[PDB]
Amino acid sequence: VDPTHFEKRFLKRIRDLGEGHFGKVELCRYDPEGDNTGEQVAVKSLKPHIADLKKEIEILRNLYHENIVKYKGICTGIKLIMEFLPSGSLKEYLPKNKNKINLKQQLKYAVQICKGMDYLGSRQYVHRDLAARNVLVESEHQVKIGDFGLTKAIETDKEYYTVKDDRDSPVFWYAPECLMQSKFYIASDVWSFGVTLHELLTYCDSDSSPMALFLKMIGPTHGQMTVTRLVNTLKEGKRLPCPPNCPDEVYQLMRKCWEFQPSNRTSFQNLIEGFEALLK
Ligand SMILES: COc1cc2[nH]ncc2cc1-c1[nH]ncc1NC(=O)c1cnn2cccnc12
Repeated sequence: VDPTHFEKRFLKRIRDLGEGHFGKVELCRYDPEGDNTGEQVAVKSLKPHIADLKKEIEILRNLYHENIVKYKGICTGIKLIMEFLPSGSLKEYLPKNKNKINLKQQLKYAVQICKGMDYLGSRQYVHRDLAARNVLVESEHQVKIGDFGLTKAIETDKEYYTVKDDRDSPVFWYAPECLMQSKFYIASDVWSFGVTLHELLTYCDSDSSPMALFLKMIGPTHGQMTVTRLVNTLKEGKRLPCPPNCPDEVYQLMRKCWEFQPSNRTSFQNLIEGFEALLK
């Protein structure tokens, strides 16, 4: 018996956790005894991309970090089995838990996301989808990167992966090089982290989301010209505003994520040092 091979007949669906465009995550109980005593697991499957899910499974199987969701196995068509984190995504958790989470805890979550991302970068991978909706809450003290659906390998001595299909792109979290040439560097993930940090600091408020704020900056009636207008505004040096009640020193670290050139752009190691200095 392979402990990473889950039989479909014992995988009992409890409820949906969330869904994207092509995939969904469900809470299941892996119950081989048939008495509802088995382990609860999160199960990722595609909506009725198969090649892309198989590649994602192999990436997650080889990632081992305290701030990266734990791979548990597969159910072979294929389903990805992972550990279940009851508090859900940061996007759902933060609006309901503002009383429990203060600035100090937000900065500790920030460090933890940087550590998981720095580990991913060390394994030569680029995430391409770093947003609060992809960060999971293990407890009020810990977060983990919880999805690798768009993750791609960066070639040795190369700075980037060349994206062919831009159709599932979160453009309001994307660096200018991603928008203009679909060039994905580890530096492009640092840009997206800065956007995720803005979300975390606003408690993932929908009205102050990166999409809502950029649309107010560029105008919301540009239709197919929207990304072009977003590129123009970023070239002008305009950036997302400072979250209410966010100290200028934290906003300054955020601004360093948004240096136009993917060179004036810092590393995750550099950001960790910044946040730790603010925590002491
Ligand atoms: C990262 O969250 C998601 C990832 C996705 N991919 N496709 C759909 C999709 C949906 C979610 C999602 N949207 N709202 C909550 C969640 N996820 C969880 O509650 C969850 C708990 N443990 N767990 C383990 C692995 C992945 N997800 C989880």
